[PDB]
Amino acid sequence: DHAIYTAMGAASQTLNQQAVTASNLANASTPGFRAQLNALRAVPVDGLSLATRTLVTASTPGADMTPGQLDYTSRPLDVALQQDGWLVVQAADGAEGYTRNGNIQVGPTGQLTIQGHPVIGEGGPITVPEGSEITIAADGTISALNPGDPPNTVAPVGRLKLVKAEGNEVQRSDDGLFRLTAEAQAERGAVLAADPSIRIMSGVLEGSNVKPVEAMTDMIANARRFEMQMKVITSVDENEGRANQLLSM
Amino acid sequence: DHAIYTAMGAASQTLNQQAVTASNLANASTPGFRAQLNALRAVPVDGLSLATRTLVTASTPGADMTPGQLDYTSRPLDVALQQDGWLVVQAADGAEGYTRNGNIQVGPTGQLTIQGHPVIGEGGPITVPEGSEITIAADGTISALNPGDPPNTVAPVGRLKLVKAEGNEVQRSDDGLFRLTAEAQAERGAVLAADPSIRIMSGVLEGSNVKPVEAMTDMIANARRFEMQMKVITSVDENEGRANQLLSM
Amino acid sequence: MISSLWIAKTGLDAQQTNMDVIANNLANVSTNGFKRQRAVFEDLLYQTIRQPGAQSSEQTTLPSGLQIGTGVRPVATERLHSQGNLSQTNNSKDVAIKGQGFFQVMLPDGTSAYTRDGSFQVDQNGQLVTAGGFQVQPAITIPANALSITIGRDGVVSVTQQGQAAPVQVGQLNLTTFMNDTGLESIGENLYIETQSSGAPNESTPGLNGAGLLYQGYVETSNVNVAEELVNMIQVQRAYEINSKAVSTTDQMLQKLTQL
Amino acid sequence: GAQSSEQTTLPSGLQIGTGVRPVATERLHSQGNLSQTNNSKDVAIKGQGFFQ
Amino acid sequence: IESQAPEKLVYEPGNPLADANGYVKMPNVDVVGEMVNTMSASRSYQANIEVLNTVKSMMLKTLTLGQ
Repeated sequence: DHAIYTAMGAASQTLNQQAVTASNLANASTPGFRAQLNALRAVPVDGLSLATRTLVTASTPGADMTPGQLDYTSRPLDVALQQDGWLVVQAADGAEGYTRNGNIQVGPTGQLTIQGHPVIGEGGPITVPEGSEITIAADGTISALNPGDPPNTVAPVGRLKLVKAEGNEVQRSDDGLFRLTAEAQAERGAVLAADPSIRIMSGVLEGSNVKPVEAMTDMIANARRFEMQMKVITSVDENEGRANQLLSM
Repeated sequence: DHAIYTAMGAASQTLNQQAVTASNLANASTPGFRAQLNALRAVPVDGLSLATRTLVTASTPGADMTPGQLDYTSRPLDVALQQDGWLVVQAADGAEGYTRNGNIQVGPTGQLTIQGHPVIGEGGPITVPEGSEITIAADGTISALNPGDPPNTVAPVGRLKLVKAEGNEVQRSDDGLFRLTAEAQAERGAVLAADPSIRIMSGVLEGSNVKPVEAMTDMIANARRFEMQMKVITSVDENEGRANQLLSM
Repeated sequence: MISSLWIAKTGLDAQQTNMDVIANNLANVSTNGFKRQRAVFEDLLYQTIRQPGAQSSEQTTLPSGLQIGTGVRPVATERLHSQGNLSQTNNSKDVAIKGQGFFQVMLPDGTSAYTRDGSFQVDQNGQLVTAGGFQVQPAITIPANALSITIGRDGVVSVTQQGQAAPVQVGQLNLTTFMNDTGLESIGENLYIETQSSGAPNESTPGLNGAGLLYQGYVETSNVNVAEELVNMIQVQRAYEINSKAVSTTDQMLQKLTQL
Repeated sequence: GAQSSEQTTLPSGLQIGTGVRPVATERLHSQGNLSQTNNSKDVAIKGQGFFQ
Repeated sequence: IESQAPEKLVYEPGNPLADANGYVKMPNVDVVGEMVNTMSASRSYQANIEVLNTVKSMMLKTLTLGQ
């Protein structure tokens, strides 16, 4: 009779996986979105005799660190990072989260903000003169020009800090912002170094790295597995109803 | 045994949701129609021990005040309101209903009548000279040029009153016309002011905001929920029937 | 309704909104001064369900926790403010802008709107208007019987009269610039209104303090790249189909579940 | 019910409604274009009017 | 008691009941778990009913002890 619960787990966990891919698959055309690859973990239930039951918990071993491909927007301060490079952003609470969205914006007061909770580079928040005409250089140096001054007055006004950290040492943190896995902190410290090898492209955005082929095959497999567990549940229940008749007379 | 009632409730109320969606969904291509969004309310059954049951009562919290999308018809007196705007109309019983249908019409005797029960503006029902040749301006003024007079005689003949009100402070009134909620009446009064900042888009109509996407999953979830309720009912009755053997013998 | 259904419907909503943005951005080719819109989406919060354990590093262990997350709410519709191409209209009372700036217009209700459109005219009293009669602030009143109207590169507008060998300077047509051009709240009729995301308007003559010059007889065209819109349309249709497949797969899962 | 406004509450009542009955088939009287038939007995109209 | 799982959210920032960061609260009921609970509860109910019948026969037969 307890077999049903094992099957039940799988079904529920399968639904959980579906949810993952859904939030994975709806986020196509999200700038810089990193897909959330999913897995199923076997959980043996070691006990007192003849361990036959194992449960089917679901999991997200992290995010897919595969760089999505680029849209040339020609916008002066759309920034695209090279592979395994991250923009640093002051998060909501105030902390260095990491992002791949280069859709930079400038507020009316001269504040450079990938979507609010702004950006961090070489100091605190990056602030630029109000008459922006901003350009972002190849290695991040931010140069500015007042729109009504001669072009030979474009001295740099800031620097855009970039960070190398990939995969096993990066963890999503309930926002679009990643952080360090608390295991890569008895390591390279809480606030990371600037890694003077991460390059930038201006005028290019990076899109979601959601491969639709693996998503589609994932959904197919999920549907089939769900309905297989459904058969197991039906058979077990019908067995139980069949067998409660030992006790009569 | 009383569980069946709760399940019945759900099933019954789900049908009501279906009904709403159907009326919500047949009314695509109805001019200026406001989709009647719907929700399900949990209803606990506070009692003398073990508060375990809750009902599933169906409800319509209000209408979707999301501006439907505009159709350009170039007809001189087809009106489209800006967001959160309403045309005021003398209802059947006589009271200022509010509509988004700008399909204005003129009778032979010069009564401006959004589908009859005429329109109200700056006084009683708006009246125009019989040879109307109406034009409607951006802020609501209505000018009339008799067909056989020099065109520099387009002196304004009226003004179309418009009102700002949306969502929480407006409810449907068993006709296509909306009114204030009687919670927004110890507030901006029984008859609202003209709000001389609501603009008119002339020659353009507004269609219904019936979102087919959310309606299609409304219906999918409704069907699934219904047949889950049927499974619960089946198990409950089979339980009771097989139980009834206790009392005999 | 289970979470997969609602997440996939957020995805379908997002693709529908993106298609609305594309369709508007497409239909407004041959709209003067129109600035292309780009839909920017953002993911919603992730609900951690089971925090990741300890990575003992004794073996290569998968870092499995479980956070699902949801939704694709549209976060912005950025107006891509760039200098569009010029087209000659041969109309004397017409003008385009060389660089940033907006003509200030007095709305019917009293406030000020701002337009990047030079389809100007004159009403019966000589006042400049904007294709719909909205007065261009500050008012410029052209004399009754001018031989010709000239609007210079810095807005100094003059008229030539019968007999005098001098273009009497009849008005000044000054521009308005914002510290954040993107933040202007579009209202229709080719009009933007200033909001907290754009800052106060800064008034100035063209060519000074960052305002762009003026080119008479030309109209700025929409900076819509139709090839981009077509490629985005293909992407939107495919993503819509994929999300519909997600909904359908979940629905047949549910059918089988409720069978028994 | 009443919006007690102590807490943000859904304004839930219930009305179902029905139907999309056709209420009109309007006729849009805008001037159409003209075609030359070279036919002397043919005639077109400039503006509002009808032949009795 | 109540199942204190974190009450899965949805986004409808025009709906009342949505806080800052408009996020309706949307009960966290897992339908598969609840259907399995209903099935298992019905089966256990049947087993106990049918234990009761067996025991009732047992006792009514005990009353005929001897005579």
